[PDB]
Amino acid sequence: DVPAPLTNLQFKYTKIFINNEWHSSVSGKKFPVFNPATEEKLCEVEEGDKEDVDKAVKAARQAFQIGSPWRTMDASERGRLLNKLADLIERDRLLLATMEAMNGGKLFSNAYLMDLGGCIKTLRYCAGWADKIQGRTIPMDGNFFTYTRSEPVGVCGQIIPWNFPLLMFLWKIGPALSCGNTVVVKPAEQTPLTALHMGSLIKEAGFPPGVVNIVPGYGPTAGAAISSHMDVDKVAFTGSTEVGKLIKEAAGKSNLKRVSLELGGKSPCIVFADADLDNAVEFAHQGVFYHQGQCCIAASRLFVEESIYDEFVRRSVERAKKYVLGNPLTPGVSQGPQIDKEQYEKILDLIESGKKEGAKLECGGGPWGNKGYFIQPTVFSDVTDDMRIAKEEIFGPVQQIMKFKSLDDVIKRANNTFYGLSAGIFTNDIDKAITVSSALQSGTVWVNCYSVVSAQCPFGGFKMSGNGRELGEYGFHEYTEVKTVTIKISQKNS
Amino acid sequence: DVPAPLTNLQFKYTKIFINNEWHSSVSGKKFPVFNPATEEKLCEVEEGDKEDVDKAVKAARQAFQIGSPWRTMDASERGRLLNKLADLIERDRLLLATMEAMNGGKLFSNAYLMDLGGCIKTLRYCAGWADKIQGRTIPMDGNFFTYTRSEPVGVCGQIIPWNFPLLMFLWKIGPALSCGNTVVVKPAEQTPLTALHMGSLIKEAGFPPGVVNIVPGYGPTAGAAISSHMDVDKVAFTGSTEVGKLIKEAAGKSNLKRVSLELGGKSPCIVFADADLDNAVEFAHQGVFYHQGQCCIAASRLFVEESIYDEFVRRSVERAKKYVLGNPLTPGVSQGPQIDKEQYEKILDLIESGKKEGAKLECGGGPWGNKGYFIQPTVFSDVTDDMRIAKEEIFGPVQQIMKFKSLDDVIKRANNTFYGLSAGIFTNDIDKAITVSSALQSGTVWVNCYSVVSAQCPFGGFKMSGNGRELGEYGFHEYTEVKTVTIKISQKNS
Amino acid sequence: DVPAPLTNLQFKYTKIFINNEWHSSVSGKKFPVFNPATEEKLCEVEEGDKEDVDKAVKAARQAFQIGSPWRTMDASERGRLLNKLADLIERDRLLLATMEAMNGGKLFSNAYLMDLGGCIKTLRYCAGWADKIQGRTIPMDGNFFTYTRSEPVGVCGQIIPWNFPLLMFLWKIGPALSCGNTVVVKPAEQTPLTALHMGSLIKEAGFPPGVVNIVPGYGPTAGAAISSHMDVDKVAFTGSTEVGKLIKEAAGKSNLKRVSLELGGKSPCIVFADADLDNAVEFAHQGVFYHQGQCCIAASRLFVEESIYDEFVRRSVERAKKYVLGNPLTPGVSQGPQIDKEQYEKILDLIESGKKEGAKLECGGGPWGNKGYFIQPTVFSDVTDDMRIAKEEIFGPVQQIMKFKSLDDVIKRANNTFYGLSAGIFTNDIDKAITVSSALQSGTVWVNCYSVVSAQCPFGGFKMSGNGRELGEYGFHEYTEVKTVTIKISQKNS
Amino acid sequence: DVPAPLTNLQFKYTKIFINNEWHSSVSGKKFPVFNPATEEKLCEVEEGDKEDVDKAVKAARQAFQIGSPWRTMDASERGRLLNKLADLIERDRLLLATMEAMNGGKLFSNAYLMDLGGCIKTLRYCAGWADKIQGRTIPMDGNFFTYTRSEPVGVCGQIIPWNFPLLMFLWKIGPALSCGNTVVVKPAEQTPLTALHMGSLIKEAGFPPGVVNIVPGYGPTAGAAISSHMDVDKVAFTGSTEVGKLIKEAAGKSNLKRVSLELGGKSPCIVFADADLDNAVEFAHQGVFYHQGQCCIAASRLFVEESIYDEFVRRSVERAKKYVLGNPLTPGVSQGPQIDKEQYEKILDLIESGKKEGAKLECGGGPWGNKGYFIQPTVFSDVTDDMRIAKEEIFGPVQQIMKFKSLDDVIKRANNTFYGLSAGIFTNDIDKAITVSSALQSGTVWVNCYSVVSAQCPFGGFKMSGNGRELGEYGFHEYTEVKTVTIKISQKNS
Ligand SMILES: NC(=O)C1CC=CN([C@@H]2O[C@H](COP(=O)(O)OP(=O)(O)OC[C@H]3O[C@@H](n4cnc5c(N)ncnc54)[C@H](O)[C@@H]3O)[C@@H](O)[C@H]2O)C1
Ligand SMILES: [Mg+2]
Ligand SMILES: [Mg+2]
Ligand SMILES: [Mg+2]
Ligand SMILES: [Mg+2]
Repeated sequence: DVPAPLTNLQFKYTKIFINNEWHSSVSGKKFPVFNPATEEKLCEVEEGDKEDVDKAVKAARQAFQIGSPWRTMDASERGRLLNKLADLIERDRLLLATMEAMNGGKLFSNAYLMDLGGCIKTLRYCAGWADKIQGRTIPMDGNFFTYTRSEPVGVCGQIIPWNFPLLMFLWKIGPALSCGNTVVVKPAEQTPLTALHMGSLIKEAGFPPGVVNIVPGYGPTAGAAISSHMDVDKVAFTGSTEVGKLIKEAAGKSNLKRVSLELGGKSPCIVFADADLDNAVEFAHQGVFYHQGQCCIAASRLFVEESIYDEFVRRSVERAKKYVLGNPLTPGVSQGPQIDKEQYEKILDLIESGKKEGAKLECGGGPWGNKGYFIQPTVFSDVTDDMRIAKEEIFGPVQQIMKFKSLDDVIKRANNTFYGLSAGIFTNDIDKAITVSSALQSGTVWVNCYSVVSAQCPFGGFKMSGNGRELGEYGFHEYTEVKTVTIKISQKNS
Repeated sequence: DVPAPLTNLQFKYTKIFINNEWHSSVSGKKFPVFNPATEEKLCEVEEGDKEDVDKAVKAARQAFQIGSPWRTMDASERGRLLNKLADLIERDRLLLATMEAMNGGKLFSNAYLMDLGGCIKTLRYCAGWADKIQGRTIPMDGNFFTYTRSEPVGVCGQIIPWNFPLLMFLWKIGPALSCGNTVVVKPAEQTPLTALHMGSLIKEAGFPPGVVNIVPGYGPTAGAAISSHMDVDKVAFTGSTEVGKLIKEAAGKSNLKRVSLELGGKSPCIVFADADLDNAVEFAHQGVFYHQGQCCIAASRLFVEESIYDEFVRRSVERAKKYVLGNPLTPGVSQGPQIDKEQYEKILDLIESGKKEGAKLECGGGPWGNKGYFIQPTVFSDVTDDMRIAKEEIFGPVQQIMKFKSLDDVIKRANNTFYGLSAGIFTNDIDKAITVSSALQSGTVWVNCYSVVSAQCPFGGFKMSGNGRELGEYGFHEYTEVKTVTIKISQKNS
Repeated sequence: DVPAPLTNLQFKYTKIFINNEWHSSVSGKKFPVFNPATEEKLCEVEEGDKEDVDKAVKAARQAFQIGSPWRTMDASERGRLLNKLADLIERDRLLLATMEAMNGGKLFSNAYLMDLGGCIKTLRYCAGWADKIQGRTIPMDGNFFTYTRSEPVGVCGQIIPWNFPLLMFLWKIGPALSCGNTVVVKPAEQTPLTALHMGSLIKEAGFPPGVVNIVPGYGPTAGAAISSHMDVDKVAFTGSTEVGKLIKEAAGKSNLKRVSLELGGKSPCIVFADADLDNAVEFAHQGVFYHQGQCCIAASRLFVEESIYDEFVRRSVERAKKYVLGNPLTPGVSQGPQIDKEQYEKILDLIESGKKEGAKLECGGGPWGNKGYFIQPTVFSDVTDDMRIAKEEIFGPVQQIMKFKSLDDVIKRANNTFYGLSAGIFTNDIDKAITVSSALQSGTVWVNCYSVVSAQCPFGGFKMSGNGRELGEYGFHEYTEVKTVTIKISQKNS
Repeated sequence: DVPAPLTNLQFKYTKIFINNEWHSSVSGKKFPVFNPATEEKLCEVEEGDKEDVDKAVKAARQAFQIGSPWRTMDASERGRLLNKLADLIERDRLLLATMEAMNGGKLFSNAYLMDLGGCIKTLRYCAGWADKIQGRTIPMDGNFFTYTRSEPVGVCGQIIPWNFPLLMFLWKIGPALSCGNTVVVKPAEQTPLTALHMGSLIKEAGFPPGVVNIVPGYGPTAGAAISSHMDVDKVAFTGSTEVGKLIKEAAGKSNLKRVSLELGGKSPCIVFADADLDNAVEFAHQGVFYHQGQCCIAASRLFVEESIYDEFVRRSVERAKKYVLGNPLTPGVSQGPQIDKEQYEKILDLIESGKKEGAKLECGGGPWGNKGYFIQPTVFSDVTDDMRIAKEEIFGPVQQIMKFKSLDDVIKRANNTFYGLSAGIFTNDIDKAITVSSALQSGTVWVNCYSVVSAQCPFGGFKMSGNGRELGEYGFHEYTEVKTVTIKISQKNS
């Protein structure tokens, strides 16, 4: 069941979280946080900047010192702590989901069922890895005993976006902590509030001070202080390709910190004429429209084989007209607002470009309401590869439908992008399913489905969609630093 | 046995290698290659620059296309080809070792036994991995069949230094090819010649054209074209920390290419009073003086416990006086020249700083001879942490000896550097061996030995000594890109 | 803190557990269960035999059918269930520990702290593996896509002993269930009661009917019905070497079921003259005397280097005189009874053989009290290799101390047994620690400690001490059956 | 190209091979070895029995001692030796293929291309694993450093059949030697000769004496001495299910040696109405008729969906009539003899049972020729589940074709056997491919192909088709024994 959301939320956690204590910003500045459905201020939060980040990094470094409680505790106890944290998220699920919906413009039933469910599941999966991260014993040449230690990397700076604020917060801290790292988290300026609530739960669960620090504030201030910091070992970032470039450059200029990036996409969804059409229409539809289009994996180039194209367009348009826009806390609302004015204007501008460049506007194409950042769900057909709406990540409720005839051509077109996050293929042909998935330059390839993301699966981009993977076995190994130890012995035996 | 070296070598491979053919530079320019022991010109080599790199990257890209011979080939056949390459190195061992000694200022016996032995071993280890790089099947939530592919990354730019030219060439191409990548290699301008001879063996072994391309030339021209190229998927670099910063920055500013770096060090070697002194003196001595000090892992901060410090200094000084400097092809010579004038002047300047800053000059401390870049083997004692010779990588035959009293202090001092490549510990105490090795922020930690490097071990730096690991199981996972494929099914079963 | 135990326990779960329901035996027979400290009857339990086992195996088979709730549920949900079961064990910890102490003759504080703690920890570790058991994707020759599935093996018969009844019950069901198997458990006739209580918790936690079935009763009846059953896929057994032989033969004669055995030992503990003696005395002492000697790993051959032998004997004898025998529920009692009359007589007979064969009786050597199976802690010195007490597993509070002079000789003597479960080495010498541990033919080798067993470590025997490993990563892989699936495709790419 | 076979082979290796020397049998007895196509004696070979096995096991044990050349050798050197062995097989390919064809009744082109090709590939794959078999470092609870060693198991007895004599020899020794074991091999009495030639190549390649020992002779004499030996650590066996039962029983009764078995099959091949029929007919046909039906994986229950059954039968019968029987060295012959009289009579008897039990004889059904054990290729249709030819492994050129209507029923029928080695599915449906392959209780499941076996894949049976897997990563883990070493330390850090 989905309970009724709370209303009249009273805010409590508005400060910078360092060493399990709440701090005012060093400057004393605060910044306002808004509800994108109503444009009203929810509260004000302490504005972290470089001086706040430096305090947080000193805390994280101290907590990582050899002999500290976090370095010496059993790996199994790191697991127990993560599970305790998941129990507290379950206890606080209704508050968190309400908060996430209010601050994120996110449909409440989705926040409650999907986001919060994924948050719990992600932590449970992470908890289970803690005492199963292992090194090796290695049959090296000569009279030596050699082993490796899978150590934590150290102090990990973690910068996250506004589209799945709580889920992304846990995607970052879960694996990092499971592996024994300490962290400095920088939530999006738009969406700090669930992250700050999580500070109280981290303390309550019993994590040692300085293992998680949380610095709300802006990007080129707090975020950039993290990327350039000379005592941050690793930075992990989810957001725009443009900012990912700045982060990698900053890492280079400063201390060569390790870098992982998940960056967004222009993911192709390929529907062959032999596909189950009912299934493909719905998955491709949800695949681009989910959370008002504000998903890195959005199926924002829908390639449909010529013989089924007109029918696929007709059904896709029909499907896009079935939404009720409004406050995402209101029962019956099936589409909320975009996050803020910047994203709103970016989308409208891209919609305008589609009209100007000759795409066929099938429905929507304009704003809705007299408050909040609402945009009518929009479908364009007869989209061609050179159009802005075919090239640029829109991050709004805007679907592009394109035709193809040749298998070789559609693979080429699908791969002809600097992005590489995900892709979908719809076919009943075994050979196409395997060979087309092998040929697509995308990190995750769905076959006869879309948007299926689990904690057990590694997730991340090819090309400019990202560096590294998150979650799964592979993700974890990347919050470790490998040390080889080679001991001379009188005589080795096999 | 070590055969007599060749003399009066006739050079043959002096051109840019692309698509298994030999090309003049686009500009027509050539650059001279010298013998550092004699200062005489060995030959001229085509000067590759940006336009040559662009041809090479186009060739590597074409060779990496889906359906190409290199992509479709059995993994086991990639392994066979690598072993065939090692057989050809075996056949050409005397030529390659002679050429390496002449061009690199490297003691011929060492080039023949160690460098070329390591080249062969590295390739044999790589060849064995080719058909053992596997993905996973994953028991993800819901009715899906999910698996991963460990795909090659793609086109890999590989930039290498002058100290172990051939060995570094094969450390790069071996793992990359084992995993199915295609490569563009940029040898150091000082030492292109053994790499160019390898082009002929790569063609002879039967690698498809475009799988290995080799562009000799300079750093800020050919190297920088690779690091900034918009169609190179990954850059791997071994060299100076200064250039590694440029490489990472260039990767960020361009196409977000994956980056691995191995960058040199200021490696501490810690000798406790309970150590076997005979063993420790020799390992520490070789650990800093090997190849005229031109090793990334040089034991360039030797920390010796107070009660044994004077005796260790005395023994280390005695040991450093047993060298015959000269041409490294000449029987009886046990120390060759530094690679070139830049390095020579850098070393002399650091020696001068030691004298100025109050270190105790125990022996050497000046140049030798009237041709070639020779420096007397030099030992400083009473070295303190703030001295230039205690902080900066010297890369010359210059040993620093420092005293300590406290275990906690020597760990702190050992770790108090931006570097983290390697370290050594000498002790008879089991507890110190394990706990001190855990506490040291170094990628490889040797216990009662030093300089022990084998293809089976991962190798690389903590902190600003590097990103990523090379060789071993962990290294090979670095030349792959993980794809997750998730297929909808009617019902899953365990 | 250790709470006071319960007294006046009222028994509830006395029946055969099949399909989450409680059954009377098919014959109607019951068997008595006793307290070994008092010889009083605790209760009667339904006596399972072949006809009961057949019902249980049919239940387990049905629960394992393709499409069943247990085969289709998410692997992550198997994990959640195991953790829920651990939560219930925590809730019921005082009852279970009291029961275990009363039925097992086991010191209550140990039952509460060690056994029950290990039970919880084992389940938490198992839970975390459930959705991390993965297969492979394999770069096979030719145009094929090949993967493997790590399936459960199926119906697993699990026969367990009386010395750690609850812990062994969870060692068996934890990994089996984590991997997706169904099970038929046969607790020791001496000690069914905690296992039956666990049936109620299994039901309460929500495991589907037939996933765990529990058949109390005797060995050659219920146990042998399991080992010979034509529809049991795998049998796992912990107990005597003699019975392990019967189980493996039965598996051969019947349906070739998979077999794993942990079988007991005659584990050597080697103390070199360079060891920390205080540490070695206590670990070797606890290593043989723990739980009245009733541990598979008992350090029942203590080899002490000649120069420290007399002192080690003196201190070991002194240590063995510090026990208070009695009811293991009574505060202050530090040694409980042996499990039953058979074991009691076996021990006394072996003690008698040590006296007859010329070992030096240092202390104990006889029974104590006028009810319950109590034996004075006994130390023999001047033990030689041919003596019964040096060869045969005693499984009582009887320590054998033996001298050695030569390193080569002591390794030979240590290895000169058909057993191979565990061993200990006490030394301050790094080289001995590594090389002696490599040379000993034992499954687990402790260095400067003994009896250290964790869920993260694989555990089992060399030679006649066992087949396979339990727990750790390696243990789990053995509750799986590997299926290779190879699909023809038009063209493979790397 | 296939060269002409040799004729008039002169035999040289006819003795028992122990410690790299050739021994007469202890008894002095010899046994004759025949050509099954001509019934003529090729040569006589020393008849090994229990006393010969005992000499061989003593040699293998000595070679496995700590400090021996085989135990102390670098793992990478074991790999080099294996590759050298494969080089010698390459050199001796024509001799070995000719000898295999003559002794084994095997088509010469197949022996030269397939058997010998597979022999070489297997060894090359094995050689690559040698220095990549690794243990773990484990983050166990408490202040300990814990690691594991993946040790060899020890002395491995290896008993092999007559159908793929050389290939099975190398399937056994390759993985065992790669992992560092020593072996005692017992070739089938029908086919010792290629194995004895391998002894000469093992010595030539440079394997230390006692690492491979080879004892020709009979089963209940030499084989049973191995299975019951008190100093063989592991037995690996390929052959009849009946003998595998004896082997497992003997292991239980003696020393609890580890056991792996591959035992033959009654493998179902399921053709759905939506399959590519041309493809399915040929794969199913080869899948049962290959090597005169003498393959463990024979597709000996062909289930064809009702609507296509008559056409499939017609096409299968047409296909079975295209053979020329005769001497397998003769160009143009496409079917050779069965191995010996026992097999010949067993096949004829099963053919007779098919006729008696009402199966429809479509073609063949009787003997051919006046010398050698030839049977006409035989096809039965309208075969039902209860018939002897539907249940028992025939191991002759006899194809059974059965109809089905329901998916659920054909899975149930396919699984309704004690066997479980392999299966095939032919369909164009993605869902059926994945779900039906998940549901089939078979070790290898082929989709749209059959008989595809590669060194990179694990291979073995479910149920009474086997215990354990051979080859692939999983197989190699089967020739190791895991040791856990746990060292006390002052304080652990992550
Ligand atoms: N590929 C496959 O799986 C198959 C291959 C061959 C037949 N397969 C099946 O088995 C049947 C009989 O063939 P046989 O020839 O009798 O096999 P055996 O199993 O006897 O012979 C196999 C090996 O075991 C040795 N041996 C025999 N008796 C022994 C004993 N008591 N202790 C120890 N060892 C004994 C024997 O010397 C030979 O070395 C065939 O019709 C096939 O159905 C399947
Ligand atoms: Mg921005
Ligand atoms: Mg430079
Ligand atoms: Mg018994
Ligand atoms: Mg037989």
